[PDB]
Amino acid sequence: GDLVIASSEPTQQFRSLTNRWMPINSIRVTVNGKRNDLLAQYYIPEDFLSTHAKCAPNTIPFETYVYGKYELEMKFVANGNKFQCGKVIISVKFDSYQADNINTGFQAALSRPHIMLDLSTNNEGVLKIPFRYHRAFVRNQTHKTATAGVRPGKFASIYVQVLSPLQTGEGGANDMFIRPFYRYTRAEFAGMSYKVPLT
Amino acid sequence: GDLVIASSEPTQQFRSLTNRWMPINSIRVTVNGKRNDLLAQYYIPEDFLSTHAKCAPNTIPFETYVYGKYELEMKFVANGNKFQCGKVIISVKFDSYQADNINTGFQAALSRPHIMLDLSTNNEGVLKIPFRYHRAFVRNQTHKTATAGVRPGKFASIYVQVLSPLQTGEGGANDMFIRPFYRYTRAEFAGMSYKVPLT
Amino acid sequence: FWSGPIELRFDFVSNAFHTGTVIISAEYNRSSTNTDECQSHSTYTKTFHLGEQKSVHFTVPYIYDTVVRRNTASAYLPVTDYDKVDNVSRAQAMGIRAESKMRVKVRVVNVLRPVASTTSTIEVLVYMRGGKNYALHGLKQSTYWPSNSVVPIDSFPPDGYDP
Amino acid sequence: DKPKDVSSITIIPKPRLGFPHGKGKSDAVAMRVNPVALTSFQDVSAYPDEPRTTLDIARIWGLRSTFNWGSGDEHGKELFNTVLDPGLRFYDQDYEGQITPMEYVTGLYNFWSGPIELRFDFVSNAFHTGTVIISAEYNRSSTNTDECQSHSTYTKTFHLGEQKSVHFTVPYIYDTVVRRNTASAYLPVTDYDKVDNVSRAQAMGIRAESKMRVKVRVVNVLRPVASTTSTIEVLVYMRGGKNYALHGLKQSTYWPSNSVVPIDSFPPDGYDP
Amino acid sequence: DKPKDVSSITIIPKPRLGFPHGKGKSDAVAMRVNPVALTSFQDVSAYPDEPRTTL
Amino acid sequence: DNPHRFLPANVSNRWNEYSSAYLPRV
Amino acid sequence: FSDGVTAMGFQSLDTQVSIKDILRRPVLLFNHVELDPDYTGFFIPIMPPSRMMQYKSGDKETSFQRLIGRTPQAAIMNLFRFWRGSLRYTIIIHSTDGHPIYVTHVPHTGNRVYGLMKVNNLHEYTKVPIFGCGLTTEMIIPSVNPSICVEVPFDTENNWAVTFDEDAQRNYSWRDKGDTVTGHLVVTPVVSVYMSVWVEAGDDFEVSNFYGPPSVKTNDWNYAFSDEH
Amino acid sequence: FSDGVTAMGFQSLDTQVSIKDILRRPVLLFNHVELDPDYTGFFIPIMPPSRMMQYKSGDKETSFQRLIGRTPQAAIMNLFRFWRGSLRYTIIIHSTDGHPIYVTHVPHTGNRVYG
Repeated sequence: GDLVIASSEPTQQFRSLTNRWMPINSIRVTVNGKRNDLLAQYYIPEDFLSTHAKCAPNTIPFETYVYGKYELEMKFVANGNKFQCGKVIISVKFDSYQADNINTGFQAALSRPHIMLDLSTNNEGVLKIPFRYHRAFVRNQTHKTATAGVRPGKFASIYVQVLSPLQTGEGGANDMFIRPFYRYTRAEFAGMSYKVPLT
Repeated sequence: GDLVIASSEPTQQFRSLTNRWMPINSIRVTVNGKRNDLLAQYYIPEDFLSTHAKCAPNTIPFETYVYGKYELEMKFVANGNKFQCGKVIISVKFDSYQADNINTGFQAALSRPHIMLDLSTNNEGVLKIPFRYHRAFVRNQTHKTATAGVRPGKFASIYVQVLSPLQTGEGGANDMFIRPFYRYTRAEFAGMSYKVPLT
Repeated sequence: FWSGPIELRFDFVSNAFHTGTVIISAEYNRSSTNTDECQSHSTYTKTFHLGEQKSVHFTVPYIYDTVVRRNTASAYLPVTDYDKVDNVSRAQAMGIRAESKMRVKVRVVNVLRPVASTTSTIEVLVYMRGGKNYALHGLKQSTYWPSNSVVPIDSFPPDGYDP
Repeated sequence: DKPKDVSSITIIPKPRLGFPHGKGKSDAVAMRVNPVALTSFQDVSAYPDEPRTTLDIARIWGLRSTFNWGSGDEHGKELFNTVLDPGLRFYDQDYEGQITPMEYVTGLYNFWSGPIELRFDFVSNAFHTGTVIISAEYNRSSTNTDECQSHSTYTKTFHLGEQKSVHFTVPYIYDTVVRRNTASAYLPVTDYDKVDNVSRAQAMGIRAESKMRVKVRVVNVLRPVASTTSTIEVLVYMRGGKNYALHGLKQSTYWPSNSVVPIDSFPPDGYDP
Repeated sequence: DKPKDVSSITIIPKPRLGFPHGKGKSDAVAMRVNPVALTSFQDVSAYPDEPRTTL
Repeated sequence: DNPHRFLPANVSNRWNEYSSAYLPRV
Repeated sequence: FSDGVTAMGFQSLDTQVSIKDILRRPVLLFNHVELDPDYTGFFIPIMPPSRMMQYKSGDKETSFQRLIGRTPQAAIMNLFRFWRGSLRYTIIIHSTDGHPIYVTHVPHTGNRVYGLMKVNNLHEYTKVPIFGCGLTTEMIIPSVNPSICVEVPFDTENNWAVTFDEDAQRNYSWRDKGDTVTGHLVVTPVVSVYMSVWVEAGDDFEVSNFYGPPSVKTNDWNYAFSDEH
Repeated sequence: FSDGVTAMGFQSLDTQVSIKDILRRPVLLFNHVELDPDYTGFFIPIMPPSRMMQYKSGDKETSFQRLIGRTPQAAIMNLFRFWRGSLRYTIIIHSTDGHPIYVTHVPHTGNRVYG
């Protein structure tokens, strides 16, 4: 509805570049973790631009375009031995700008759409993350000539937290890892312009 | 024919990024030019990558892919006053690697597919430049870890030459300019990989 | 000459109590730095989760500038008796070794976290065969040649066979 | 059973088959497994714009010559004057340049015939104006002072104005049905040897020169505006007609001299540094 | 497959064919591109008053 | 040596061909 | 003016205007050249004649025929850079003897050589012959028929082969250096004996990538009388 | 991933993938060998080339060709041990003279000789 009106020009999709999976840097899950402590948190799509996956082919169209809508999926993979046990919850929070301090609890994680990873069975989790922002579009990149009134590259936050701490047996592995993946299911881009380095 | 066999994976098009026009740096056409002297020459698509139009949105997909087929169009615009007269010919030469010294004459320019620009009428010229190379694909980018056996980014050469020198009247303009444009009509890309800076 | 995809089957010599995630990368036109996994993630990959199934099938595709690739080894080598080779001898080769910079790499996604009861260090079998659309052309001298238990013949039985 | 073979025939042994003949039958031996296997053109084939014949190469427009025309050039003055021979550009001196495709490929055949088209493009604006004529003279040349002799021959008058081009067909009228090439069919002298009448006496052929001439004269003088140039330039394009013909393959008249180097064995011959 | 050619015949080699004979068959080799191409007499031909025989 | 092995540095590139930037080779 | 009537087929029905029919007429490559049994054998690069094989006034004297550049076939191949398909060679031995001469095909390897040459600089090739390695071969017997007509195939990885380069002796990238040929032909003798080699196009042959006429030179006027004494 | 389209028959219709068609291409056994009329004659063992006829670096020098082991045909015969059927030999004399050379078959007797 808001797509066609707000953009005079039609938006473009890059299914070959976007729909493919893409890993990021791993998550260490220790036995030293307590409840409601962050393993990880991400401000999408900025933390898929600047920090993690800089030279990914998924990040090719984000140079040139200055607006877009973003529906993602995020598959997480847990790998621990059968002599451990622990619970990790991952939720999403739409338009989380100036709202990261509050509703950040595991309770809010349960309330918001989430996935529940067991660390013994070694299950996977799929977060269908649609676009819910308080404008028609989100601004893609910051720029030194751009205005400082609008904070770009943040329409949602990911929150990876201990739901229940990891326990191990006698002489067991003291930690196990989780690898996050992501991909774009609906990526529409408006406002073509000259390319820039990503942050 | 050679597309589907040589590439196990299917090739991708980026019509929004590719089919748009794109200018480059101008051409000064003086009265000091003699016959068969080069105004300009280009090794496509390398001189649309490295030198001219670096930060164009047309040059977005060329970071990530390592093979492709390229059918172009090149519109040239002449602008001189009605009290001048001159002839400029522009031809194309397919797979011109180690063949730039020979068949470089205005005669060869007439023989090869070309456009004929008058500098008084201020006409435009359209070079439909298909893909004719001695392999299935041309390699897109050089790399410091890549092999030094294959010379990439050169499947054709553009040649802008004086056909007949520019003449002007009494106290007339001593020179006039020509602005080259280009666009991609069929751009298929194989071999997805991590992105790099363009040369 | 050869062309077409080449299949790899990775069998894992483990029990059902080994678990951990690995990835399969196929890189063309360029190699990645060993420190940078993210460069390899951009290329043609297939992630496998180690668990109950201790095998994975994989198809290495075929994408190059040419329709068919030629063999790197020489089509004729008359040097038989391991003669000491110099740049003069290399200058008069029958062909040039057109090497390939294509690379197959397997990385750790998530580290092998076994139980203490079983082994920590397992072994992986990497099987390989041509694809169902594999192709060959242009008969030439053999690259490989048997060296294990080779003896020349002699006339039976004049040549000292009768004791 | 083992019966005798009573059948027989007389035979004439020959070393090769279709060795002179460009087409017909061949005695070829395939260096393949399957002897009937040929090179495929199912996927990669010829492009449709490409020429199939050498006449289609002779139907490409090539710049024969250029000449200047000024406001000082009075009426009757021969602007252009040449011998229109597709064989040679000159009979009297060395040539070294970028020859037209039709003269290039005509240099291969011993015989030629048919009309030869000229397209005169004028490098001017719409504010240059003046009248010129196109003359085609056979069996005789005209005096340069006498325009009236040239007016009697096969002419075409052009009025310079908005259209800055004119098409023209040079006809073909001679005593013979086909004309032969002026240049020699075999020249074994390669290293620019000093030539005398003794060497000229043992030529493979005789240069049967033509006295046909193409001339362009001023009818009415170029009277331009002061605002534009006084001296313009004319492109004289040339190609064979649609009924152009060639016959009798012989040694090439022209041969490349620009950036020619002999080959050497790669890479024994000092290629490895 | 590569089967053998069992067919054969006895032959008598001769140097030339129709060398004494004014007509019949010829062993001629054309110095042309097309071997079946002959000299045309479509436009220019013999005159009707001319003799065909020596009689 | 053979002078034809390499094009001189003034008019060449890293690939040992004529520079597209260099016009006066003709 | 009137376009008139054509003269095609007036004299005879021998039309020679076709491009391929010009290319199918053979050209002499090597005229009365020696074969040395000390070496591996004579090497021939599988390529049509062009400005590559063009002789120059006062260069290094090669074993090639000088007027190859001035042949019609090379003149046509100086208009097109691309070519694909089989080629046909006609080899003639200058002998009557029983000692056979083996002709062995080599497919596209990368190198580009010609003439009599040693392989890998050895000092013996009789015990280890190139013709008995595995490659496709056909033998000549001078006592039966001292000529032959072999048809080398197009066995390479390229959609088209490079006819010519702007410089023959330029040490550029080696992988693209080898695209001038599609391999080699090998001639292996028994004793030191002379031969001659001819080249012509196969039935399956094609040219493309038209450039047009390069810069030329002539001086044929100087070596003939006019018809006015 | 996609299996893609095959390249068989793209270049030309000369397929050489068959086993027998490799084996039907001839191999040189003896290169320029002498015949002595003092003896009975030259003996050839009726067998295809294999690792039996393979030359080694620094062994006794036989009359055989050295690169027989490195031929494709011997390489295929190093995969199979069993074989049955007729074989074809091509013999070439280094002479022009009228004195004929008789080639006589011997069936399976038991012995195994050459030269």
